[PDB]
Amino acid sequence: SLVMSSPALPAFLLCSTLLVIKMYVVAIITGQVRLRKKAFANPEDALRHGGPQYCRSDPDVERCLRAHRNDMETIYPFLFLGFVYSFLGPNPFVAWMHFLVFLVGRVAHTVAYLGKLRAPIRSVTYTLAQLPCASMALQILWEAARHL
Amino acid sequence: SLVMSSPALPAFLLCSTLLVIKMYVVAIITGQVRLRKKAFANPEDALRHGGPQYCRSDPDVERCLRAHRNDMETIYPFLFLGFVYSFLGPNPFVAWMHFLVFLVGRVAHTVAYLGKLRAPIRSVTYTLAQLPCASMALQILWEAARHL
Amino acid sequence: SLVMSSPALPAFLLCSTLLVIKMYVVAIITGQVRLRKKAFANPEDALRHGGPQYCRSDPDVERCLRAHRNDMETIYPFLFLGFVYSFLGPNPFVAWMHFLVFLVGRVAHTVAYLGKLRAPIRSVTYTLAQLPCASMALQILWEAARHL
Ligand SMILES: O=C(Nc1nc(-c2ccccc2)cs1)c1ccccc1Cl
Ligand SMILES: O=C(Nc1nc(-c2ccccc2)cs1)c1ccccc1Cl
Ligand SMILES: O=C(Nc1nc(-c2ccccc2)cs1)c1ccccc1Cl
Ligand SMILES: CCCCCCCCO[C@@H]1O[C@H](CO)[C@@H](O)[C@H](O)[C@H]1O
Ligand SMILES: CCCCCCCCO[C@@H]1O[C@H](CO)[C@@H](O)[C@H](O)[C@H]1O
Ligand SMILES: CCCCCCCCO[C@@H]1O[C@H](CO)[C@@H](O)[C@H](O)[C@H]1O
Ligand SMILES: N[C@@H](CCC(=O)N[C@@H](CS)C(=O)NCC(=O)O)C(=O)O
Ligand SMILES: N[C@@H](CCC(=O)N[C@@H](CS)C(=O)NCC(=O)O)C(=O)O
Ligand SMILES: N[C@@H](CCC(=O)N[C@@H](CS)C(=O)NCC(=O)O)C(=O)O
Ligand SMILES: CCCCCCO[C@@H]1O[C@H](CO)[C@@H](O)[C@H](O)[C@H]1O
Ligand SMILES: CCCCCCO[C@@H]1O[C@H](CO)[C@@H](O)[C@H](O)[C@H]1O
Ligand SMILES: CCCCCCO[C@@H]1O[C@H](CO)[C@@H](O)[C@H](O)[C@H]1O
Repeated sequence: SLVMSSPALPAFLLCSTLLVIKMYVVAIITGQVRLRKKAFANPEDALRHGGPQYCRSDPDVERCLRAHRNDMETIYPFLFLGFVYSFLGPNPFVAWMHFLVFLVGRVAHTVAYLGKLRAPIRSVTYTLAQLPCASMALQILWEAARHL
Repeated sequence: SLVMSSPALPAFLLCSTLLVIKMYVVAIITGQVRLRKKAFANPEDALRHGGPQYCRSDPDVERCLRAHRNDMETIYPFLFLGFVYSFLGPNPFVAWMHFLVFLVGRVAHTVAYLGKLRAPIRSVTYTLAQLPCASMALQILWEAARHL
Repeated sequence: SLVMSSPALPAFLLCSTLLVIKMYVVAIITGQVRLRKKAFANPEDALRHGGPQYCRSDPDVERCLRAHRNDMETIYPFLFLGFVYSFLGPNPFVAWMHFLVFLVGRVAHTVAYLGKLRAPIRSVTYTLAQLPCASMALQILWEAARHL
């Protein structure tokens, strides 16, 4: 199998795919909150679900969208950086630690965001998860630059 | 050519690139709507196009942005999942079906969103397109986990 | 090293990673602006930083978010297109020009956006950067289609 193209690749693919699924979970929750709070973004949606007054914003829906947006600001870059990093021959354990810190940090971020946990819990989880991303980015820079 | 690295790869690259172009089409439409409705996000844009009163929101511009945002929530994960999936040796026809369902579902989603089609047309197209994504995600999980 | 899988790959990886770092810079600036202007998205953040009145929108924060959103609309597609394009055996110099135009255009875009530069400076930088993306997309289409 091509999953074994590099020793770190299976771990990367596991963590990344779990994170994509975690984003889908946020999308599912968003839809459920819209229905429960009757807060739809579009007049055509609202008319199907009780009337035009239900085309409206809701703080919980907005919170869900912020969590999803933050995921797009952070998880998408990881999908790129982690994939490339997997092929740079990093120490297997060190690579695992990079991926695990990101996975744990981001799952915790979503829990802290949607669960409305006190500050600075969410901020800390964001910062923690960005650390391995910064690390991988710099490593890719050096490897790319030296092969120019 | 490296497009033939796997039997499913050409089909994946065709569908994905068409979807990226489809997102660019949404960006183009957004710009056109801003100009036609004179609804700009920035004061510097507004002053160039008639005066400060044109720094304002517009429902059609907001709708365009929602379509583009939903694309980012769905097409970007597909770019990752579909690429990885292409190298897992899936049945060529089965892989084609995954990619085609996503392509058709997402093009239909944009038509339903921007065309303001009645509910639940847009919701159905979203759900249909997410099915092959869920399928690919699970397959990657099993392959990654078993190579740990 | 696997960075030399294709002659254009090192240049692509350099430009892409710099652009990811440039997006992280926007995220950092956004956080700094929120703190300076005391404009937080969440009640729990506001209570930590002076009181509930600081859960509020701010034009500079909104501008930062627009720059970041536009990055997600443009840089993320480049990460995909440029990676694939690197393996299609393009002329090394021509490939470098594609990547450099995108890098320069996007850095200029962020400067023009956050610096509130007069129209049409930002619009021009956006359009300039999209040109190599359109070019790569079409090239991938032809290569993918011909291998079906
Ligand atoms: O009405 C909604 N979804 C639906 N989805 C379906 C559906 C989707 C796939 C298969 C069958 C039915 C039938 S109504 C909806 C939910 C949240 C927000 C807005 C809307 Cl417009
Ligand atoms: O004025 C706008 N675009 C322009 N683009 C150009 C341009 C771009 C590339 C090459 C030449 C001219 C010249 S004015 C604009 C459109 C939608 C929203 C906001 C603005 Cl600020
Ligand atoms: O208060 C904030 N960040 C913090 N971050 C920390 C922190 C993060 C990582 C390690 C140590 C402390 C401690 S307070 C904050 C900033 C902008 C917006 C909202 C918030 Cl809630
Ligand atoms: C990967 C998806 C993570 C979902 C985590 C959701 C956390 C929900 O947690 C809930 O949050 C509520 C406030 O929103 C609180 O009132 C509840 O006490 C708490 O159980
Ligand atoms: C890939 C890009 C897809 C663009 C599809 C745009 C669909 C436009 O469709 C139009 O929608 C209008 C409402 O917005 C209706 O008034 C018109 O009858 C309809 O033609
Ligand atoms: C990659 C990150 C790029 C950051 C570029 C920030 C540009 C800041 O530039 C500043 O913009 C201010 C208005 O916002 C002006 O008042 C100042 O004159 C100008 O120096
Ligand atoms: N787009 C972010 C940029 C900075 C960021 O990601 N901050 C973290 C830690 S405070 C966060 O969780 N932001 C909340 C959010 O993006 O909604 C923002 O607006 O805050
Ligand atoms: N971010 C989405 C999450 C759920 C979702 O993607 N729903 C589909 C089917 S109702 C959709 O088209 N949402 C409209 C949108 O994202 O603007 C939302 O706010 O609705
Ligand atoms: N989502 C974009 C689509 C078009 C676009 O990307 N336009 C460029 C040139 S005017 C831009 O910088 N848009 C500002 C933005 O996205 O906030 C928009 O709303 O304008
Ligand atoms: C907030 C910034 C986090 C810093 C990440 C550190 O990242 C480290 O950078 C070093 C120098 O580039 C590298 O030698 C090392 O491999 C890398 O892990
Ligand atoms: C809404 C959830 C959609 C379900 C997608 C089904 O996806 C299927 O999952 C099976 C078990 O993991 C796999 O054996 C199979 O290859 C895959 O197509
Ligand atoms: C706004 C549209 C920009 C046009 C990009 C041009 O892109 C060009 O397209 C040609 C035909 O597909 C290709 O032969 C060529 O390799 C490519 O650079």
